[PDB]
Amino acid sequence: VHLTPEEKSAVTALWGKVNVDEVGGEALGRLLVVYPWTQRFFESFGDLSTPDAVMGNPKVKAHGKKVLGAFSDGLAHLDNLKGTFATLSELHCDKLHVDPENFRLLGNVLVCVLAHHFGKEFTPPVQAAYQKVVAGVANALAHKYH
Amino acid sequence: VHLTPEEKSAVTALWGKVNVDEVGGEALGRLLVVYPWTQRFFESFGDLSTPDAVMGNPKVKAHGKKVLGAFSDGLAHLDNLKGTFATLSELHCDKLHVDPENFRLLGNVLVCVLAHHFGKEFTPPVQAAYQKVVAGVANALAHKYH
Amino acid sequence: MLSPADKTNVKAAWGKVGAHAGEYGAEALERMFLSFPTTKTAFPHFDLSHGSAQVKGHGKKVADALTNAVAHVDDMPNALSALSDLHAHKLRVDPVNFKLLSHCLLVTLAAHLPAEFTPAVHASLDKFLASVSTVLTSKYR
Amino acid sequence: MLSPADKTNVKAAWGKVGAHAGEYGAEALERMFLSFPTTKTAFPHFDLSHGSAQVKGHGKKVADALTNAVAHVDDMPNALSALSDLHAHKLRVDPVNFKLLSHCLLVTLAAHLPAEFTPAVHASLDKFLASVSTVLTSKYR
Ligand code: HEM
Ligand code: HEM
Ligand code: HEM
Ligand code: HEM
Repeated sequence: VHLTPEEKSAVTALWGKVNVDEVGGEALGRLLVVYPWTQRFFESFGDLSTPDAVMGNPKVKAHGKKVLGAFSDGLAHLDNLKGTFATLSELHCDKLHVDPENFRLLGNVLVCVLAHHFGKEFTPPVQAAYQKVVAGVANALAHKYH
Repeated sequence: VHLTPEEKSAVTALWGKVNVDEVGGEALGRLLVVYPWTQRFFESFGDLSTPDAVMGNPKVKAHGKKVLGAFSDGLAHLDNLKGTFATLSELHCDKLHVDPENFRLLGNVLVCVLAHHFGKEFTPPVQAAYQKVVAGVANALAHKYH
Repeated sequence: MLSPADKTNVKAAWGKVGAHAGEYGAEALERMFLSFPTTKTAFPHFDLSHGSAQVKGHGKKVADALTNAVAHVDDMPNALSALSDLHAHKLRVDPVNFKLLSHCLLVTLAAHLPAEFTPAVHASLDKFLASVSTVLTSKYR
Repeated sequence: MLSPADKTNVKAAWGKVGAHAGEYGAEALERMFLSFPTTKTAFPHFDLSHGSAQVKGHGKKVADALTNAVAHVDDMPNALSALSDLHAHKLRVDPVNFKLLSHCLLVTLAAHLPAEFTPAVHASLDKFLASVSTVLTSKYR
């Protein structure tokens, strides 16, 4: 993905203040609550039938740290997302059978968690830069599907 | 777009049998019929209130010939659609203000029209190859939007 | 919303399909899997090769359901109750796939019905298939 | 389908918005145009620069419409009847755009309602805006 220099600065600057663990768990829980069909991939995590149950599940919190940690590493390779995520792409297609639409929905949920957490600092230009990043990551995770 | 040499050959062999004049008018006409909101760009063309009026309209037929002739040129350069359609992309954005979703809809209508015209010869693998083509053309036509 | 004209057009087109309903359903799935490979992630237990028994069997079930929907066009939320339930609460296929399969059904019908696939009828089918998709996903959340 | 909890949730969140409704409408539009540039093709007559009165004006009208929908949440289709006719027959904006503005409205809310934007409320607001969208596109064909 091409970001302009000010876009890259904006993205890196906000991210330096993000607590991945916490953000990770919120983004994944909100996913599971707003779009409940995504719960199909996590039957083994326990009862996911209420918002409170989802948001306090330790297996959701943990997986959310894992997901956003990988995402974090990608921020460091914005010029080669495809390469960086190729092995994960193949896993998600061949082993996990996750529909790539889920990556898009997670990205938008993540944008709403950043806005919620950062308030007025999550300005329209900053949002726009993150929207490019989340689309690029979703396209990279989807690239090796066949 | 990445087609295999067996896909490319299947595409070109079928296209040689297409009367682009006929197909173009039918494709544009169906677009306006199946998806009525696309009529907004064609007010200058006259009456488009009923299916018969659309499918009979000479400006629709003439316009369809131009669009599909431009599509046909693009089949000679599958490896560089972006380049072939760069000027057209800018034109559709800056002058005509056409939402790129319309290119996708037109792509899908074209596939239906080919299936209708060719029947059993439009096999699943041939369709798969034309779906890649039409997506490629839509992305190339959207590339200069800003 | 389906107009009376839409209902007439669909009923006529589907009648012509008649006894080939199952064959057409299987063809549509095969078209879908080869054109839109992400859709295969919804069927990880299936044999998806051309002519597989699982695809042939699933295509007949799909087609039978559509035939029931045509017969209960004015009463689809009730006629498709068990299927809405199943997709929403067990299968949980992402909603975006319903438009992909709808396209593939339309392409298949086009390829088989030369005289009947007029622009008006194309429009009616597309509306009808979007209505069926809407009902099937109506209990997702 | 909105449940009573959903309705409750929307009435509360939208109430804390109150007099800023118009201001948020405008910021949502600006977020949409920067994030999803293809949406500018629907306002070719607008000055789309930061601070545009046209944008602020239109943001206020969108917001007032949503305010009306929340009030009439049990009967949105008759309540938004003039708008849905106007969108289907005059404006003719492509339907994917509704999903974009809705995401942007949610982002706007989240950025302004720290305390009220819980997962539950986020889920209800997403369903609410999807229902409005569905109403506004119900008469397109
Ligand atoms: C930002 C996009 C995402 C990234 C970077 C990501 C990354 C990862 C990583 C690093 C793993 C661990 C793989 C391993 O064990 O080697 C994983 C596993 C997994 N992901 Fe993805 N993920 C993403 C989105 C999604 C979402 C949207 C879904 C479905 C809703 C999903 C479903 C899963 C599942 C089911 C596993 C296996 C969990 C387990 O074995 O406990 N992922 N993901
Ligand atoms: C395969 C996709 C398409 C291609 C290759 C294409 C190509 C073309 C070409 C060659 C022209 C003439 C340019 C000139 O010399 O002025 C044109 C004009 C135009 N196109 Fe596209 N087009 C496509 C799709 C669409 C669709 C989907 C729409 C709208 C729904 C659209 C709307 C228009 C309009 C409104 C004009 C101007 C017509 C006039 O002169 O009044 N096009 N296009
Ligand atoms: C045309 C709209 C659709 C209809 C009418 C339809 C109908 C059906 C029917 C009748 C069944 C069999 C239920 C039974 O076991 O009795 C079924 C199952 C299933 N459907 Fe849907 N379906 C539709 C679309 C889709 C979509 C788009 C997908 C995802 C790509 C999908 C995925 C499945 C799966 C995975 C099963 C289970 C197959 C098995 O395990 O044997 N369906 N559907
Ligand atoms: C939450 C969903 C939306 C609502 C509630 C809404 C509501 C409204 C209202 C109240 C008006 C003013 C009608 C009048 O002034 O009499 C309007 C006009 C308009 N809308 Fe929609 N709208 C929505 C989404 C959209 C979207 C997604 C688009 C396309 C991106 C769009 C494009 C327009 C345009 C171009 C106008 C005319 C503006 C002008 O020339 O002043 N609207 N809408």
